[PDB]
Amino acid sequence: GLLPRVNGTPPPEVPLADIELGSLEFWGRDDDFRDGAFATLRREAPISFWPPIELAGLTAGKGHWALTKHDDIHFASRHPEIFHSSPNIVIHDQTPELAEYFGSMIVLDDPRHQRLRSIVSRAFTPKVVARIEASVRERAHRLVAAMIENHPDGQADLVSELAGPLPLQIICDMMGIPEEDHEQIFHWTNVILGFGDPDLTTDFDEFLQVSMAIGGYATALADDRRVNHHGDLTTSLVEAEVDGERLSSSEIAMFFILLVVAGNETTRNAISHGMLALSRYPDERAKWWSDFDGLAATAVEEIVRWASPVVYMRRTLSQDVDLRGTKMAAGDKVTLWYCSANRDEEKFADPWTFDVTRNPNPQVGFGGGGAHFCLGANLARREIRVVFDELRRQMPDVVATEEPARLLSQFIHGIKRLPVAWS
Ligand code: HEM
Ligand SMILES: CC(=O)OC/C=C(\C)CC/C=C(\C)CCC=C(C)C
Ligand SMILES: [N+]
Repeated sequence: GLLPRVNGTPPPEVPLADIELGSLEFWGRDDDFRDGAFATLRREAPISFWPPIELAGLTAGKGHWALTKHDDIHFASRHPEIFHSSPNIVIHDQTPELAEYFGSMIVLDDPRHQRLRSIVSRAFTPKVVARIEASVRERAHRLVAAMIENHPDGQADLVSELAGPLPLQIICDMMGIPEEDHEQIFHWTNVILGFGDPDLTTDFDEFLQVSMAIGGYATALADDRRVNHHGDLTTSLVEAEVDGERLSSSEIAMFFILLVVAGNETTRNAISHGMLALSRYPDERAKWWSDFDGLAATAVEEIVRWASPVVYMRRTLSQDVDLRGTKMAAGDKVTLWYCSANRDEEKFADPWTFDVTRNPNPQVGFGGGGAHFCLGANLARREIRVVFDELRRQMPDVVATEEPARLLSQFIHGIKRLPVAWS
């Protein structure tokens, strides 16, 4: 990066009185402050109740109980009957009438959840998976090679040229989406991901129109595969069946919309954060680059722990709960701070060390476990592995050259711009 930081440096002590999770100012602070704040919560107030971020002039919603300890987050995850994912998994849903439209299975509880997830899982047939794995390698290889051909100067923004496009190109390939439609899908996806960001001034009207357009695209794509079988995920989604239940084109479209967010910005930020850490801790980059295949599993897992691309997921209590002697009421919101669990001193030795050999690594960046456990976790690990493999092969000395431009977000640990250079 630019800022010298010794591997293993703990975050500053942040006094409890200085932590305001309900403050947009809090989420704009650097990671050192945020990590130190969650370190304080874990030690002094591991379960605590916060108001949601108020966007002045817009409805804010009711507050939430922050779970900051790995054990609590794991417990909440493994009890979806108490900690519901319906109505939604963000602190405050700005379009609650569209919660299932954008959320597909992630906003569902059982039995609806298990039915949808089972049928979707069935669609990942060996032939479809093999195509996905080939796509991961091909797209990573192509995007890194193109970075080189597009930048004779040896510098680029990792996010725009690689971390951003790779996950979405992979989702497009698995849905069987023609190369010519990539620009449209990219534009729609970026408007959706960009909505609400201070700098991307997209209005709600454009956001809705884009949201319906990409849904209509996906329904049309699904409908085409009902007549024209192909070896893509879309066809296997239309053909998959569990206990006689099949997916409508509308349900497939909502799952696609989930993927272009949940399968996309997450992996993007894992990659960018992994690049930043491998840049800040060059001994870890040397270790991995010296034994790439042998260390890939622990290196990737450590990148996910380190990045925690999903900062939190929200649950809603169906029943009163008591735990760490803290009474939480039925109907209360609960938030699972993976960013905090992934630094929990009770679970990880040397939590502040980015260690590509880390083992064990019970990181919950894909969630605490249980029913909603990241459907694409293995795909994400593969994308991470392969993209760093292609960087190792084509530009082994690539390094971040500047601190990243951070996404202002409570939900996504986002990097907007990560300058890199290579020789
Ligand atoms: C580094 C990248 C990723 C991270 C950190 C991440 C994280 C997560 C998290 C935290 C959840 C909620 C887990 C829970 O509530 O217990 C989730 C769900 C999900 N993810 Fe991922 N994810 C990533 C990549 C992907 C990819 C590549 C896919 C592509 C298939 C994907 C598909 C999904 C789906 C479909 C769900 C909802 C599963 C359900 O509700 O049952 N994810 N992800
Ligand atoms: C702004 C936007 O993204 O679309 C509207 C979505 C809303 C208002 C709810 C947001 C929740 C999701 C999109 C599920 C995403 C899951 C992961 C990233 C892991
Ligand atoms: N604030």
